[PDB]
Amino acid sequence: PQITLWQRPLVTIKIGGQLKEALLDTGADDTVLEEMSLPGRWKPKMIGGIGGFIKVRQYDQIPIEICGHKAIGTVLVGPTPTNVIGRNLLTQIGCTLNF
Amino acid sequence: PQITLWQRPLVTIKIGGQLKEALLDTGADDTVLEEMSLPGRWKPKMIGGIGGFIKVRQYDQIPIEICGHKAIGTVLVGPTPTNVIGRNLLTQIGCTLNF
Ligand SMILES: COC(=O)N[C@H](C(=O)NN(CCC[C@@]1(O)Cc2ccc(cc2)C/C=C\CNC(=O)[C@H](C(C)C)NC1=O)Cc1ccc(-c2cccnc2)cc1)C(C)(C)C
Ligand SMILES: [Cl-]
Ligand SMILES: [Cl-]
Ligand SMILES: [Cl-]
Repeated sequence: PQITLWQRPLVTIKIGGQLKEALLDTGADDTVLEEMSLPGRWKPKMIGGIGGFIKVRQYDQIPIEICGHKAIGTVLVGPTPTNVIGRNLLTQIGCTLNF
Repeated sequence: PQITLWQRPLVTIKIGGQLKEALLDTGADDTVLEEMSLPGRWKPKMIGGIGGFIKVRQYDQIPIEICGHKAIGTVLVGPTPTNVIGRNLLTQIGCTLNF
């Protein structure tokens, strides 16, 4: 698709068999989702946003569909204000910025 | 141009007679820059991101140039860790997400 930016670029993702809404965020290195359960072991990460830092749980090699496009990669889980899809997954689904 | 997302999408902006580097951020409602002077009226605003909120000054009808594309819009100024170009200006230079 081609997504214009007059509204928030909110898309449906699927992760762990569940649908969620998330924001396609080219300003984010990483993908960070609201509290949820994921399988396997997690590692610590501290990520910084415009308001400061939060601690998150890092899960690797997680399957996630984004607008129907299949990706498998790192998903952080923590107290984010919204679900954000960052460049780590945007690159997997072939996203670019164009003007 | 077509801008890849392997790296952070940083560009040069011209604003208030100054050249600055900033991040093209499809996930950001607003454009927010580190402390700088701008002409004209302003009013305070709280904006939120990962980590919570910061207080910024809101300047309206500010001319900006982004990759040689001229636009005008609201620019927020305050203690953001990094300069962000948000959707309010990305629309004006015809920026889209494509995959
Ligand atoms: C490499 O770090 C990151 O990639 N951080 C990212 C990040 O915060 N990146 N930002 C871009 C802004 C992200 C976000 O779009 C993320 C976001 C957050 C909330 C919402 C949408 C999108 C919805 C709620 C309110 C609307 N808020 C916003 O639209 C704000 C804008 C006002 C700025 N939008 C955002 O904050 C830019 C950013 C980059 C680095 C830092 C940073 C650097 C050094 C020390 N501390 C922080 C801070 C901000 C993460 C999402 C992974 C935390
Ligand atoms: Cl990844
Ligand atoms: Cl505006
Ligand atoms: Cl348009």
